[PDB]
Formats: sequence, structure tokens, C-alpha cells
Amino acid sequence: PHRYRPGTVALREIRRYQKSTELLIRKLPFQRLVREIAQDFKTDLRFQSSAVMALQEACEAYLVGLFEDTNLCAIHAKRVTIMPKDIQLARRIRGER
Amino acid sequence: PHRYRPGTVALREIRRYQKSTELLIRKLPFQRLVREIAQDFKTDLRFQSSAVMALQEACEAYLVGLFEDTNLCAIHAKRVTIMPKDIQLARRIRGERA
Amino acid sequence: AKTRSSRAGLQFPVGRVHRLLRKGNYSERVGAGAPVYLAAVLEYLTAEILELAGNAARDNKKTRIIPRHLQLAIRNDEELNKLLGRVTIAQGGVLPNIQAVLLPK
Amino acid sequence: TRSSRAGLQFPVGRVHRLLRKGNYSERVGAGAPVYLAAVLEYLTAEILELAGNAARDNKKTRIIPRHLQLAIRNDEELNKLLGRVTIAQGGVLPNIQAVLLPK
Amino acid sequence: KRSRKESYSIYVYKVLKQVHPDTGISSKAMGIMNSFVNDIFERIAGEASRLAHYNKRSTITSREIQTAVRLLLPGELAKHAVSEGTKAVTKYTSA
Amino acid sequence: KRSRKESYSIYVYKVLKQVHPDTGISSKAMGIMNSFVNDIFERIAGEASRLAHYNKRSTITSREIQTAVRLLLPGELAKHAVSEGTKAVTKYTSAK
Amino acid sequence: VLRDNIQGITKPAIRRLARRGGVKRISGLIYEETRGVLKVFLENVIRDAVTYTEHAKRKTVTAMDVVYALKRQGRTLYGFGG
Amino acid sequence: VLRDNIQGITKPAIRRLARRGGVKRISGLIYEETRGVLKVFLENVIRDAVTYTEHAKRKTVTAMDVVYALKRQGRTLYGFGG
DNA sequence: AATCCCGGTGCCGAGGCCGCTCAATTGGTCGTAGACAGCTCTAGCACCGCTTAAACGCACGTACGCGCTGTCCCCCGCGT
DNA sequence: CGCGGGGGACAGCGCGTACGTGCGTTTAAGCGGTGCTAGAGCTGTCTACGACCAATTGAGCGGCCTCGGCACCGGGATTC
Repeated sequence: PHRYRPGTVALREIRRYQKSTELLIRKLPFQRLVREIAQDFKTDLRFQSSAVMALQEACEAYLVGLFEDTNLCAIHAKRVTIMPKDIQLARRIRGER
Repeated sequence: PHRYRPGTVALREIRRYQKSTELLIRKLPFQRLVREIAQDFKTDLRFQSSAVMALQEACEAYLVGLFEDTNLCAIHAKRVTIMPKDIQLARRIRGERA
Repeated sequence: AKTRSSRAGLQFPVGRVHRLLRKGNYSERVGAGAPVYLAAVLEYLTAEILELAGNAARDNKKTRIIPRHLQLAIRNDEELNKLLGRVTIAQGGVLPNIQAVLLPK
Repeated sequence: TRSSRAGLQFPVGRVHRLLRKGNYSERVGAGAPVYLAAVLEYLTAEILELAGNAARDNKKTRIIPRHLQLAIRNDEELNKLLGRVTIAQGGVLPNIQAVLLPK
Repeated sequence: KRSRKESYSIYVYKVLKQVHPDTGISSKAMGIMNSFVNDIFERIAGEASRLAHYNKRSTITSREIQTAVRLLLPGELAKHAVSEGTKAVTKYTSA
Repeated sequence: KRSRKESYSIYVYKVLKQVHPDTGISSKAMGIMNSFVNDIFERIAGEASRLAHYNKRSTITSREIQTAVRLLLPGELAKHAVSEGTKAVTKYTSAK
Repeated sequence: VLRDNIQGITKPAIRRLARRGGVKRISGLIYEETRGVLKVFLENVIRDAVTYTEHAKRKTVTAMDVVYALKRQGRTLYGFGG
Repeated sequence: VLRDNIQGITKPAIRRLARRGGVKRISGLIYEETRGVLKVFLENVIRDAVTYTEHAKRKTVTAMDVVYALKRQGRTLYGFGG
């Protein structure tokens, strides 16, 4: 029936998620990842629910800002698509490596 | 006569200047630049020689490292030549540029 | 005028700031003017952010400042954005900014 | 002296003095300066080993700042600890990007 | 009867009512403002501590806070903050 | 007259003689080690100061210095430094 | 047992994070790369949060442990204490 | 009077710095771009150093003022009094 | 088509008051950090000229930037 | 999760030129030697300013309830 050209809904999603502040990772998969990573550090650990929310607020903010630098790396190479080489350039310059 | 292919002495200079540690900017031009910039903040100022040396050590290390990131940006664009766009991308990622 | 805040013409507590300065191991001795100066500076910066955040709330047809209004205010003001450059505002989001080369021609 | 009782070359008394003089807390435990002076001695340690090796690799018998820079920037963990540190008269590591080499 | 947890909420409400008498603030927004005040508190106080240590002073006076504001705040923000602080100290000293 | 400024110069020499008895050091390189020791001192002491405040304690004990080393130092450097710390503390209390 | 949990960070979830960052087109290799990045990030922060938690002689990681850890890495977080 | 001193940071001086940075080929517009960046770097550093000197009530900027300013900006320098 | 602005509804957190308490304020003593004037002695500035290594400027062409094209498939859109 | 096709990635090529290289010309950096005094650093006295202790007082917090700003939405307005 109707079909948007590729890039139209992507731009539409950029404006949508730059308007809101909600977390974009589903809470249960993220919490299971936190408990597993922490379990490989120390067994039998309990988490305040706010401690998981604090870890998710920072991680999403870190990845959002990282995707910003990643997007700039792609555009510098006259590209529109971000690639793993763009992330690694950003983290290298950031001093993260 | 005799002529090396373009890029050969550039590499000889890279190997040379990555082997040494002496400063690469002439000391007196750098010193006069420091005094001019400082005057625009406070008039009638004197500088310790070690303070200017500290400023030159820091600035050149900053510039050398910035040229490393700049070189990575040019290589990222399938290029061998560094360009102002590479510096602006590097500083943008560094958080210095907005 | 019994309070040190009224004595300084401030809304911020001079007494509490003087306490925190002593119970903070910043120096052996804390002058009498130091808490007053700091509480006023804290008050000025507070007013500067709430001014821009109340404006952002009004632009969004809102009477309450929510965290996004603080984020819009700080990241749109050059000096506020620099003062909080290494700061993360919870539930603040980002500024709408799409790069030019991504726009359709 | 407290350094000998702990088996250290670094001064335990000076470290205890600086810990109280520096407004870090009300009180400083008796073990804190010993522990801290041993860690300081161990890191001072770790740099002097790798910097003395660099001096020998460069046919020197005396450590100059470049030897300290070579030691730190070639060691992964020392380079991370001093990631935001500039070593005066240290220079850089010789490293030319590959695409710049003639083929 | 839960534990006393101090905050800057009452003063943020007061300043907000001076600048926006009909405007409000949510829980999360108040938590960020509380974290903002604590952050800038620690930044200024930390710089003041270093200044006193650099000059072998046992005292942090309003002069240390002033220079800390100059090193920490950007241009216009420091300018107004310096005047609003000196204004409060002058009043406090006389009365 | 004269003025007195302290530095770790004598202890770095004593430590240098351990790994490299046949190798010396310049004054510039000596000033870098002095900056290095001071900088690492500040970073551990500052981290230990926050540890005590976080847990509402007025004392910085070896346990605070131990935790500060594990937050600051990376992996193997930290394991090694904890070994030094605990060893020297044991030898010190066993020589009261 | 718990295993492979990093896959809980799904492809559409990484997509939404890229959109808020202003990303239009995403390569296929980004998703596994982003998982490695997030894991390194979580490892560095949780390591410090647990180190604080252990020093406090607790078995529960508090939000203050995370906030103190985020401030350690230079990624200060507002709205959860401190 | 003193005027145009930034040009004293010459083209071959910038070239040597780029060589030590591992750069093989340098655009012509690089040299003026590098002069603006170095100016901002020195501006931010010297501004903080002068603020330290003023607080010490001195007319001579010490290397410690420079060291303290570099540490402020997250560019710590060893070998000058750190 | 998809998204927006509008008028109605609805509920729970703001923003306010109640009253208790503990942090601030007040009045006061003691001593010391540091202000201040005095003094000396380092190093920072100035200036000059003999030397020459470095910088400047131009000429030449080589190989790299980038603009074009062409293909092939890797993401975007969309219904279930 | 799959389906289907569209445009972006990428590779190949070719043109146009900018930048590397070399030499001759030109400029001022570096050297070390001398002279001058400003300003740092050391020094020496007096005292004002802050800690420190005790006793009184209200500023500030938790606990409290009611109330309205706004999250929610179903319909109509608009803008790509």
C-alpha cells in the first residue's frame, strides 16, 4: 500500500527520542545483565532497585553521548552510516581505548 | 642532481623527531607569544623562565598528541593528508570543540 | 534581624554553610565572611538556573520544572553548559540536533 | 625509626605527618602511613626498574626524563595510571602510521 | 520514623518563588538541583582548600572562596557571582 | 642564608640502588619522580578521605588505604601494591 | 546459573539509543560492538561500586555506591543522592 | 608594543610537531588552524595560572602556577615541581 | 498519512501548615597565624656582537585529494 | 521474525592539483659575556582573628493533609 523512503522513519525516530527522557533499554534484561556482571565479581549480592536504576541512567547516557561522537566520526569520513571503526576512533580519542 | 620520492624525507623526519625529546618550537618566539597573551589578562607581568618552559612543554605535548588524533581522522577518511576538518573532528570528540 | 541570612540579604542559609565549611576539613579556620559569600554565590547560580528552567517549562506549556527543563536550560546556555560539562542530568535527555549531511536533499 | 620496623626505605614518619597536615580526616590510624609509604615505595619502585632498563637499552648508566617516559608509556598499566600526566623532556614513542609508509 | 536526610529543597523552593512565583518543581528535578548545589559546593570548597594549602594558610576566608569562584566559573557567571558574594559579605560585616 | 624544601630525592635514590645499583638519575628525572610520588600520594589520600566520609568514619586506617589502592590502581599493579601494604603493616606491628 | 545475559540488550534497544544520539543508519556489526562497549563500561563502574560496598561491610550495593563510583570515573550523576 | 606574535609559531615548527605526531602529509590550511588551537590552549592555561599568581599577590608567574593550572585542566605535568 | 493542539477529565504528588528539636546564635576567653615593615640577596631583565643554524621563498613535478561512476547488498520499511 | 526492494557502502578509475622536495637566498636564533636592579625569600616584631567552651534560642526537618498542576486521553486541527 504505502511505503516511506528509507531514512524517513529514522529521522522521525531521532526527533521522537530526542524529545523524551525515558530509558530506552528494557528494565528486566538490563537488571539481569547487572546481576550477572556483579556476580562474576562477588557472589550473593543484593541490589537496591535504585542502584540498578542509577546504573541504567548512567549507561544509557554514556552510550547516547558515545553515539553522538560516533556519529561525528562517520560524517567526518563523508559517511552517513556509523561503523565499529567510528566507535573505536571516538573511544581512542576520549582516552578510553 | 638527486631527488627522493615525495614522502621519503617526511618519514625520515618522523623517525627522527619521534626518537628525540627536545622542544620543536623556537623558544623566543614562543616566549613573546606567551607575554602577549598574558598581557590581555593582566598588564605589567613578569615570567619565571621555568614557567615559560612549563608552558612550552605542555603546549607541544598537547600539539603532538592532537596531531596523532588528527592523523587518525585523516586515515579514517582514506586519506594520507591531515586537514583542518581532521583537527576539528578531533577537538569535537575530545570535548574541547562544541 | 536575628538570622545571618537576613543580615546579608540572602535567601540561602549562612549558618548552615558556615557549619558545612567547618565540618568539611577544608582548613583549620573559616572566616566569618566566607559562608556569606558562598551562600550568595550559591543563591545567584540557583536563580540563574531556575530563571532559564522556568522559561523552558513555560515554553513547554508547563507550570512545573521537570528535569528536562533543567537540561534544556543548562545545555542551551553556553556558560551553564560549561559549568556542568562533566555532569549528567537524570531524565534530562539531549538537545534536538540532527547533522546536516543526514538531511534528505 | 618506623621505616625499619616496617622494612621500608620510604619514611613512615614523614608520611604520617603529611597525612595529618593535609586535612584528609580527623585522625590517621597507625597502619595508614605504613601502608601508604609501602605503596609509594612500590610504585617509585616499578618506575625505576623499567626506567633503568630503558637507560641500559639506550646505552646509558643514568636515568634521564626520556627513560622515565619510555618506561611509563611502554608499560600498559603505568601508562594508564599517568594517562593525564605529561613527563617533561620525555618526548613520545616512535610510531609511524602504516599508510604513511612507502609501498 | 525514618532518618533525617538533609537537603537544599526548602531554599530552592524559595529562590524559585522569587524568580517564578507560580512555577513548580518535580521530585527528580529537585534531586538534580540538590546534586547541583552539592557539586558546586564541593568544587568551590575544594579549590579554596587547595589555595590555602598552596599559600601555607590554615584559614579559608571569603578571599579564598572568591578566587575559587574566579578559577571555577566561566566569565560572566563568575563576574555576577563575585559581586553577589562581596555584596553579602559587606552587609554581614557591618550588621 | 638558606631555605629548606623537602623532597623524596633520597628515598628514590635508595630505591633506585635496589633494582639498578649500577645506574643513576638526572636532576630533571629526579623532579619527575618527585612529582609522581606527590601526585600518587594525593590521589590515594584523597580517595581514602572520601571513603571515610562516605561511611561516616573520622579515621583513615590501613583498610581505607587498601580500598583506595584497589579503586585507583589497575588490576595487577593493585594486587602487587596490596601485597606491599599488608606485608609492611604486618612487619611493622610485629616489631612494635 | 546465568549466562549470555548481554544479549538481553537487544537490537531494537541499541537502535533506540542510537536514534536519541541522532544516528540515521546503523551497520549490522554495531550491535555486538555496542554490547562489548556497554559491558566494559558496566565492568569498570560496578567494580568500583562493589569496592565501596565491601569497604562499608555491606552485602547490598546502594545507589550511593554507584553514584560515588560514577563520580570516580568522571561521569557524575545527578538525581540519586550525593 | 607586541603584535602578530602567533605567527612566530612558524610553518616548519608546526611541521616538526606533526612529524613527531606521525603525520606524513599536511594540508596548507593546517598551519593557521594550528595557530588558533594553540592560542586557545595557552589562553585557557595562562588564564588560570595568572589567577593563581594574583591570589598569591605576586607579579611573577611561577612554574608552580603553571603546574597548578595544567592540573586544573586535566593535563598534569611532571618535572617542574609537581 | 502521520502528527499535532484542543477540550474534557482525573488523580496523585506538590506545596503548605503543624509542631518539635537540634543546629545556629550569642557572649566570651586564649593564642596564634599572618599582617607588616625591615633587610638582603637571588635571578630576571637588558643589551650587544660574533656565529650560523634555521627560516624564508621560489621552482618543479609527483603522487595524492576528490569527483565520477558503477555495481552489489546491506539496512530500512512494513505487515504479522 | 521475516519479506522485499531501495540506496548506501565500497571498489575502480581518472583528472586535477596541491604539497613534498631541493637550492639558493635571507633572516634571527643561539651563544656566553657583561652589566643593573627588581623582586623574591628570608627575617623579626605585635596583635588581630579564629578556635574553643558553654548556655540560650529559633531555623530547619519530618510528618502531616489537601489540593491543583498535569499525566491521560479521544476527538479535530494541521502539515508534511
